[PDB]
Amino acid sequence: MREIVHIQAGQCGNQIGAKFWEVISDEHGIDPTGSYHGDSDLQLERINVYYNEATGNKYVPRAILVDLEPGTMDSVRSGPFGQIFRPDNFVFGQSGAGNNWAKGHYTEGAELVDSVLDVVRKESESCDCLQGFQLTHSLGGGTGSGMGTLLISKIREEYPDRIMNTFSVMPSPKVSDTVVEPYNATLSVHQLVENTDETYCIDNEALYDICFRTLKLTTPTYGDLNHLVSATMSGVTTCLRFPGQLNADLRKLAVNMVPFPRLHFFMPGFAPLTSRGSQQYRALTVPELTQQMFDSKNMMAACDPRHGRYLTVAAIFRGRMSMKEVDEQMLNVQNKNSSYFVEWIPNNVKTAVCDIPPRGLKMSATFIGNSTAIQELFKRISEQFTAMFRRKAFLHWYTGEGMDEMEFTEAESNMNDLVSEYQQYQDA
Amino acid sequence: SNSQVTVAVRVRPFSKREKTEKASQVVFTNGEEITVEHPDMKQVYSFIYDVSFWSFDECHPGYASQTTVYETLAAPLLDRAFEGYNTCLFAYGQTGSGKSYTMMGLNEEPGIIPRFCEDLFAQIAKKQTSEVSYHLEMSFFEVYNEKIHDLLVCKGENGQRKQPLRAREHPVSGPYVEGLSMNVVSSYSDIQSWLELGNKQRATAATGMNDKSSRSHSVFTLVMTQTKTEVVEGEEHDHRITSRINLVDLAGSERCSTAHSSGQRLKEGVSINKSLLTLGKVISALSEQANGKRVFIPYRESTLTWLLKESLGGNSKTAMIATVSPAASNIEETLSTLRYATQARLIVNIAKVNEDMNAKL
Amino acid sequence: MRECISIHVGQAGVQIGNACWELYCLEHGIQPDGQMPSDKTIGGGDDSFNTFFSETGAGKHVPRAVFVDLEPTVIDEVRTGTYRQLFHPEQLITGKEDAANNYARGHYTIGKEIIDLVLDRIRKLADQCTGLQGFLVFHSFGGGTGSGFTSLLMERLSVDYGKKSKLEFSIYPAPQVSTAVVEPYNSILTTHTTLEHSDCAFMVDNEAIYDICRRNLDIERPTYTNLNRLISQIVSSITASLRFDGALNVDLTEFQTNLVPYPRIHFPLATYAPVISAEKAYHEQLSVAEITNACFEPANQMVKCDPRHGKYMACCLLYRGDVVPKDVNAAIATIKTKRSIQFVDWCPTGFKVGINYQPPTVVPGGDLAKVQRAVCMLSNTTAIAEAWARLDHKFDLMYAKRAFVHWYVGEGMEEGEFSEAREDMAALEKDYEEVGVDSVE
Ligand SMILES: CC(=O)O[C@H]1C(=O)[C@@]2(C)[C@H]([C@H](OC(=O)c3ccccc3)[C@]3(O)C[C@H](OC(=O)[C@H](O)[C@@H](NC(=O)c4ccccc4)c4ccccc4)C(C)=C1C3(C)C)[C@]1(OC(C)=O)CO[C@@H]1C[C@@H]2O
Ligand SMILES: Nc1nc2c(ncn2[C@@H]2O[C@H](COP(=O)(O)OP(=O)(O)OP(=O)(O)O)[C@@H](O)[C@H]2O)c(=O)[nH]1
Ligand SMILES: Nc1nc2c(ncn2[C@@H]2O[C@H](COP(=O)(O)OP(=O)(O)O)[C@@H](O)[C@H]2O)c(=O)[nH]1
Ligand SMILES: Nc1ncnc2c1ncn2[C@@H]1O[C@H](COP(=O)(O)OP(=O)(O)O)[C@@H](O)[C@H]1O
Ligand SMILES: [Mg+2]
Repeated sequence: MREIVHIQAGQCGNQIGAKFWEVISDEHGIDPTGSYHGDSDLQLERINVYYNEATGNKYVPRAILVDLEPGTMDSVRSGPFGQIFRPDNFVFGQSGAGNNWAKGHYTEGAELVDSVLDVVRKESESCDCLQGFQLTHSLGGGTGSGMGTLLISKIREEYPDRIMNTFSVMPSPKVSDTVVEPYNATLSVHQLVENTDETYCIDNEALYDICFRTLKLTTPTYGDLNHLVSATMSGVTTCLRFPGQLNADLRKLAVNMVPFPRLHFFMPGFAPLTSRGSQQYRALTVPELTQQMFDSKNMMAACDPRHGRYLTVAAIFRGRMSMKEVDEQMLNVQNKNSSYFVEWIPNNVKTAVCDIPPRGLKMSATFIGNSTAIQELFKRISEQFTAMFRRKAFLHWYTGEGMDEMEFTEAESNMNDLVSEYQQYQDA
Repeated sequence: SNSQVTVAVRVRPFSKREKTEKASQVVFTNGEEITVEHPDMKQVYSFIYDVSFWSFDECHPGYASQTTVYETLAAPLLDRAFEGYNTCLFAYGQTGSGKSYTMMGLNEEPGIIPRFCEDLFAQIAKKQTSEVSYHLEMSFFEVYNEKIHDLLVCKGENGQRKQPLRAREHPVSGPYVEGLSMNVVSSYSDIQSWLELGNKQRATAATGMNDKSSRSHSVFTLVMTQTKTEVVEGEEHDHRITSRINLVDLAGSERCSTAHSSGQRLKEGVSINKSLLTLGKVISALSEQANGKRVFIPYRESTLTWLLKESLGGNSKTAMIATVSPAASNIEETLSTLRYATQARLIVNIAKVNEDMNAKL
Repeated sequence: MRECISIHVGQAGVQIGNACWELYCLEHGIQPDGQMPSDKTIGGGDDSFNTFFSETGAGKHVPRAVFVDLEPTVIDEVRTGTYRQLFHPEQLITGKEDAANNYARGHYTIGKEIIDLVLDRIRKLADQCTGLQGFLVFHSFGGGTGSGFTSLLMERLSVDYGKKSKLEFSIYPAPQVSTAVVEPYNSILTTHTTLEHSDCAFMVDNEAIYDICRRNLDIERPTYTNLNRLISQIVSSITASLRFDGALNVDLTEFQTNLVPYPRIHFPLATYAPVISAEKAYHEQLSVAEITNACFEPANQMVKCDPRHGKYMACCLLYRGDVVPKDVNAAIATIKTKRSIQFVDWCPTGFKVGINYQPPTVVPGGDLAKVQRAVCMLSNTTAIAEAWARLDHKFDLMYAKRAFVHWYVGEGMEEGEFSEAREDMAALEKDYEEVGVDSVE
């Protein structure tokens, strides 16, 4: 069987993963004691994609946590679903990075990545056939970028043939929650695009717009944003855990959605999202979802697709539905909005279906899309970055931990070349 | 401000071991055009290249000996190297096609390299005056599973050791290798020693093809520095000139699938073929970059390209030659080369859309 | 004896085979547990035939088939459904990992370590068979397993066994619809080898069955289960001559004889009589003439390929149920009178005929109806050129930019194994253009 590890780094990852497990456990019917209390045998035919087994019919996740400095270690442990995690896997250190990519890549992370990779190996070699790895880290910050990219660069050396799938929170355009976002994000993208197969670029302003406009929520906290990102995380693997009429897996997405290797920066999405009152007036069918997926606002990535072209699209579905309706609607989209798709590929959409839906819904979906619009993000940084580099604003903190300007220029000229590789195909 | 490619080929003659078995010829030529007809007589593929070296029979006109290959391919690289431009030459052919007789040669019939180098030193000793000076450094490194290694270094008195050589992008001078040796050379008797010290440490292995099959790309750089500029109000050079020559040997596009390869030999044919694909993409991008079409040139997908962003592209001049065999037992081995070098299509059915008309006041 | 082997590959293969073996177990009065109360009551007859279901001593019955996917989620649904007790437990879940919708994995880097068990099982099933043989591979183009494993198995079965019939009842890709984007490359690479090592490959197109389902049976929201039952009925119409009795029987060798003129033009099309729903089962006679006219009526073809833009080179017609041959002859002559159905000059004979007295069956949970007669047509036409060239163009648009290759060179496929196949299909696009030319002195 196919199996996944879940590395979980930073103040976003160590908060996302708790929500992700508090979501999958509800799918596989696990309680925070690790025991099972479900109702369907399908939950345990293929539970081993994520969970291992303990002695007394308990189940424990293959979660690794890397920089749980006690403010977050305790926050997970003093929580509902914190008891199940393996304590030897709660790795941590002290004297954190402090919003510094270097302190999380060169100096402190180098002292701890050995201890982390030991847990990675000890968990992997228990698996029968590894399919890939995951990660959920923040960019612009220090540790989620540094330690995450370090672990990636070392894992892909040890385990090159396998998948590595980093679900990252990229910086926001307008409201920056950190003034060293561009340096760290650039230096991380310099190490992600080379040493990664697919990564899904989430952004927070788009999720805030999604939660304020579509769900009509007046008090959106971070846990409600993670509550979405987790749904996507689960919708990506429903084809791997549960059965359907046309299965799929992460390798299929990484094959069909990555025509060229460097163009593996994606825009995810998830249907149907609606308010608690406005669920009485919405018909739950396929075309409603398909409309709510290709909309510019369900985009979690903060990039209007209509400004560019979708090189490739993948749609995972969950529920007892048809295959003709799916194909018909996707063909209608390929034929109506022809300009928003590419010409040198005649079909730019694929499908995957699971015949077992989410616990409280009848039929959901998950969207992945590679576009030329995402370059906007890496254009913004390449305007934010260089202005800081000319007058060398936040530079001394990054030289003082063993770096140089040269590396930064490498990262800049690996971002801008990729922006050009995107912009090659959006004119005509 | 254009470029060229100048793809070419070379059809060897039968070896005696293959001439006594009465092996059937499968490669004919019509001047510029080349063709490949099976022994079964159901299909005939016909290709067209900018150059065609027909080395089958000494009686045929248009006989392309070693010196012909020199004067046709290598001397313009020599010229542009003097004119302050960087040059890059490639040699391709699967095992048995005799790349070595085309590049290096024999001690009675030379190849390209030594003719090129001796014309270099003769032109130097001709132009060598008190004002001008010429300084030459060299290097000979490889690529193996996308990792960089140096063949020129004498290996440490050690076990099996993979080297820490990694790439770095200077913002101006371009990409380079961190820690690569650069030895100086004056006469060819030294460069021969350096190359023969290099090749022995190369990555090779045995297969169904032969015991001697290369499994790592080779790059051989010659950096030439001209020092002529001298200031009149004082002894100072306003500028120097530097030209980078890069002669390159490629690995054969193994079909791992038909060789029942498994393990470390399967992790090479996957890297080799990747580098060849990126190289073909890059050259097919350059050939369009000569025709005014603005496109992207992915020098980043492969190290063999990333180290050559400056040489392959710009005010430079690439070059290629591809060795094939005319025997009817190496047909699928051969045609791939003929289909890998399909970068001589520059005026083949281009469309047309022009809007500028009668511009006036 | 008269026996066949049925192989299935991939999710498409298993999802066809489940319907097929459901139908077979329904026809012979078999229950899902291999047993027969019908023979226990009757006390005679070969009803659970030795052609598909072999026989142990306890009255049980065991299929002459296996299936492999490299994708356990399908077979493990057979090992937990209604039909877990029927099959031999050797359904090859070697699915420690999928074949990534690519041909390189299925043909070499994930087909290694799996195929040998399949050859062992095929030998074990062949040695149980004392006579006639023939393999029915149910696979799929575009997909990686259904392409790679099919190629790697057929090139080995042309080696070990050789002079037997091998028939591929595969799913062609639709030109507009498709559930993938790497479909054409894998399709072409499969064709490159299955033009040699196979003997006749019947094709279908899921868009065609979608149109057939909405237009005739009045089904707006189908599923693949509603299609695979039509396909099982196709196969049953093929095989009724071998299992059951009838006037004119057509053995597997005759299909590959009469419909394959030249060795490279063995890619025909198929159809049935699904103008037949339960409400419209009334209001219609369903004679032989009407169905023989319908089988050539476009929008009922199971491959979207307008034949009027091309020509027919051969046809076979296999009838079930109550048929009197003079009706068959009147029907065939009614087609030969028409001019919108062009034939080649060199096949004036045109048609093969097969008749079987057993009618079809009716799966409970079915969209079709009970009929006293039913038809299956299998035609070889030049029009499928238009069905190839589309996949020949999409390829040429994409391969020019060398997209989607790095995943395939990642698993041993060369850059130059593509053009070696594209030119093969260029030849096959010519050997459908020379066959449709009328001879001249
Ligand atoms: C009466 C009723 O149907 O309640 C629904 C509900 O009202 C709606 C609005 C639910 C509700 O979702 C939210 O309230 C919400 C809040 C913040 C951020 C995101 C969602 C619901 O909370 C969410 C919850 O959905 C699920 O439970 C899914 O299984 C989801 N899992 C969880 O939400 C979950 C969260 C914590 C712990 C355990 C499970 C899921 C689905 C697929 C993959 C991963 C997770 C459901 C059915 C509902 C409520 C409960 C109201 C919706 O949920 C989702 C993610 O699709 C919001 O839009 C759908 C449509 C549902 O109608
Ligand atoms: N007719 C029919 N076709 C199906 C069915 N299920 C899947 N397919 C076809 O299968 C194709 C998708 O690839 P598959 O053949 O399933 O490949 P696979 O079985 O998943 O094996 P891999 O390629 O290794 O993943 C599509 O073109 C579908 O048309 C089915 O139930 N009936
Ligand atoms: N979606 C989400 N983002 C978060 C959360 N917590 C922090 N972040 C983001 O993470 C970034 C800060 O990164 P941080 O983890 O503090 O840096 P690090 O400690 O060095 O890894 C900010 O831009 C936040 O938007 C969370 O709970 N949810
Ligand atoms: N133009 C030529 N005339 C005569 N012999 C040639 C010619 N080109 C190649 N050969 C023969 O080919 C042989 C070299 O093949 P080899 O170098 O082993 O293949 P590879 O270059 O792939 O290693 C030489 O021994 C040489 O005799
Ligand atoms: Mg599959």
